[PDB]
Amino acid sequence: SQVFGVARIYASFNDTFVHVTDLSGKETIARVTGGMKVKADRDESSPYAAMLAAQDVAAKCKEVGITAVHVKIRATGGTRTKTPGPGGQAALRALARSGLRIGRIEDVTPVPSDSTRKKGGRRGRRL
Amino acid sequence: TPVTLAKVIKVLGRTGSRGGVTQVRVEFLEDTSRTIVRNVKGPVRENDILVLMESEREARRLR
Amino acid sequence: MRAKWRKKRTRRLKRKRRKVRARSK
Amino acid sequence: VVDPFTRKEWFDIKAPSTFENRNVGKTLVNKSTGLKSASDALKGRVVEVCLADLQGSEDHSFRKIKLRVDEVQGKNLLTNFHGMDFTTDKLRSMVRKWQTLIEANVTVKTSDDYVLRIFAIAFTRKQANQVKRHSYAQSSHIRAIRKVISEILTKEVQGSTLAQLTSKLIPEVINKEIENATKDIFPLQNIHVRKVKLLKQPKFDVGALMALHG
Amino acid sequence: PKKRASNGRNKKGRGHVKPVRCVNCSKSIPKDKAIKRMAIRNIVEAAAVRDLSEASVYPEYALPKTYNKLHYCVSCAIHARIVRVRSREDRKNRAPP
RNA sequence: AAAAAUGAUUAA
RNA sequence: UUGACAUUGUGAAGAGACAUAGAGGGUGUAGAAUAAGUGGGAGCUUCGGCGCCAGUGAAAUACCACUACCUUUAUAGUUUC
RNA sequence: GGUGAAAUUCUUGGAUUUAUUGAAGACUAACUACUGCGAAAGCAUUUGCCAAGGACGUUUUCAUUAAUCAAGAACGAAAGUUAGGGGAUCGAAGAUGAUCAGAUACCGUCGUAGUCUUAACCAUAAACUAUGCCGACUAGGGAUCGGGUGGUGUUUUUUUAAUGACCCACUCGGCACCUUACGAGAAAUCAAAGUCUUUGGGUUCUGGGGGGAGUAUGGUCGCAAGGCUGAAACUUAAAGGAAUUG
Ligand SMILES: [K+]
Ligand SMILES: [Mg+2]
Ligand SMILES: [Mg+2]
Ligand SMILES: [Mg+2]
Ligand SMILES: [Mg+2]
Ligand SMILES: [Mg+2]
Ligand SMILES: [Mg+2]
Ligand SMILES: [Mg+2]
Ligand SMILES: [Mg+2]
Ligand SMILES: [Mg+2]
Repeated sequence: SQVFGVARIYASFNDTFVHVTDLSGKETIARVTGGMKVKADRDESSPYAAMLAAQDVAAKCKEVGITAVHVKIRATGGTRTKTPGPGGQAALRALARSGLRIGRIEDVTPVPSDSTRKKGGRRGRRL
Repeated sequence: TPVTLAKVIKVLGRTGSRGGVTQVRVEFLEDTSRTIVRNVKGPVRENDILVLMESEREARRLR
Repeated sequence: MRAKWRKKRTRRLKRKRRKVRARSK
Repeated sequence: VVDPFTRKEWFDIKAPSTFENRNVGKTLVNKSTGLKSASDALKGRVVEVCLADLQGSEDHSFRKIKLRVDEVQGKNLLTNFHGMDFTTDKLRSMVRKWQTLIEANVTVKTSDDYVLRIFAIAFTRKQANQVKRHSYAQSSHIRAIRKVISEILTKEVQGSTLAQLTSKLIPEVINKEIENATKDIFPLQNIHVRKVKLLKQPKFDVGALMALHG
Repeated sequence: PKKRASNGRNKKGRGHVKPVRCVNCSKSIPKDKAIKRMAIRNIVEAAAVRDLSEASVYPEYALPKTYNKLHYCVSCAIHARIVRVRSREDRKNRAPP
């Protein structure tokens, strides 16, 4: 009895994308990113910015029809770190807190069978 | 104004660069099944009541 | 000096000695 | 002020009959106008739905299903099987160390021109009262197993076309027969088709879809 | 002198293994030498377990996990205190805990 | 993972 | 090379300009309502309701402002991409 | 986007993020291990074809045909050279934003050559186990890979047959471990680095204080880069190894 959409939480470092779509994913409903809630420019990946974005999607999730959501948590993937960013748990928790119903949580990070030499050179990023 | 009144039930530890912040666990007065970990500046006992301007953030600087 | 950079500097010197002897012969 | 969510028609998503409850979800596109509007923009849509949602049982929590919208009529989107694959967590949990991974792969077509790639995975098993620690296979068992698995997969395809292929794929009986065939070579733990991908499809054939829907 | 009998790696019998990249710095390191760890987590934090369990439509949910294999260069493993440099006799201990 | 260069000669 | 006219006939579907009129505030801080401007200035109405003053701001609020773009809208038509 | 933080960059001419496709080149995750093969360098998607190889089994065959090897050969990572193809990614040079006293460095964003392949060169690496090869003997254990032997053993078939897979006992060969050295060593350590002043199983190569110097010259090879071979004058009281205390 509840309308289902997709969450598609792309929590990288340097930013978090909270981007709700319909079941097919062709159209989008309230793509809000952590960097348009803060102005710190270094807190875009913060859990606070993710929580504000995840409340903004819930605000647009009502009065548009969607009531329950399928969670697709995503890291940067590919040849980058492919571990979720700091804001992923906060975005999902705020979605759960904001009355949106939750089902089918899955990790959809792009994982390669080895391909495409990683950035950084042979000796690494030297700090 | 949505100010949240929370009762501390546990002091997790003394955090901060200089050790000036306390890690505490607080449950809510209106519903005692809404526990959350927060950062407190001043000195705290158990069974003390705090006021939360925003009631949704988890305190970092754990373990 | 690092040994491989002593080696590299010597190789440039031997290049330049070869060219100056090429002017003669 | 535009408010794009004031012009969308709230269509429904209907799965092929080869399942339990046909309800999938809810979908919406845009208003209908001139200049080749969204009557046909609703066609090329793939809806990812979990087979536990399509079969009303928790033991199908993995094995998500791709459905493809084929023909639209009324407030309904008729869909047909477009693919199948495993969830990443199930895959990762199956893949563990001190065991051999066996992967097979076949490009076969059904009775009709539904050419498609069937995958298959297996993992070796420690038999009972085994003091040994790893239980690896001898790489000739691996080739024998991949040969017989390919034979079974091409046996199950090219007869029992896509409707009955799906009706056999859901009860997890293909890999059961694989277990019966391969139990005389090397014992295995997790035998799964793990993926079906559809490569090329023939002319639209409205009648086959309308047979599978309604 | 020689610090470790198995020099710093696990390679006796082949000569060349292959390189992989460190997760932190993307430094090239032989796979047999790289410090490998298996990060298996519940996909939702212990703080959000009760929250999402109450916000879940499906009773008795599975609560999926995330799996990741991490490769570290020696410098990044020490810096992120994964290996934690040991003493002369403690260096020989190969037990995990 | 912010920055941090130098220190004349001899004298168990 | 570019435009126009002629050669030069027959047709349709999305745009878009002219003229009348009704609409319209779109925001960050904050008066007392969600402030798109500049000039004038303390009154008619069953409401003392509002402006004056005193707080409020980058800038006053009643009123005269069919005035100034800007953004929309329904026409008998007339024109173009 | 990216960073400690930023800014170069792109973006209402719709960037980032979605979904459906397509193309291109490279790569072959997880499985992947104190595991395997190869003379070494190296070798990880499936199947087919071609030749090759170790170990094992053997009451098969030859009968010393062998070991190590100046001269002489073959192969030989990466980078690099020439020509064609390819040219996704990453990226010596370079551009450019930071940081800095300066930064023509580290960090960021791009990016030519390269990175891949064919046909040819080159022949060098901390090409390392920094431990030449062949043979015999000397210590106590657990594993593991390949082959073979045996069973008052189990497992899926006929609920009682091979075989496959596990178990136990062995055995040959192999990658290696753990304990202790009885022995050795300057020690670190080493089952060989032992069987060495109680000094001799066979054989090849190399070194003679530190620098000058792997330089000069000659020869030779290379298209070049350079490789191989390789001094002296002069200079100097240490340089160096392992371990101890601070
Ligand atoms: K020393
Ligand atoms: Mg040292
Ligand atoms: Mg090597
Ligand atoms: Mg001094
Ligand atoms: Mg876009
Ligand atoms: Mg193997
Ligand atoms: Mg040499
Ligand atoms: Mg040497
Ligand atoms: Mg030496
Ligand atoms: Mg000398």
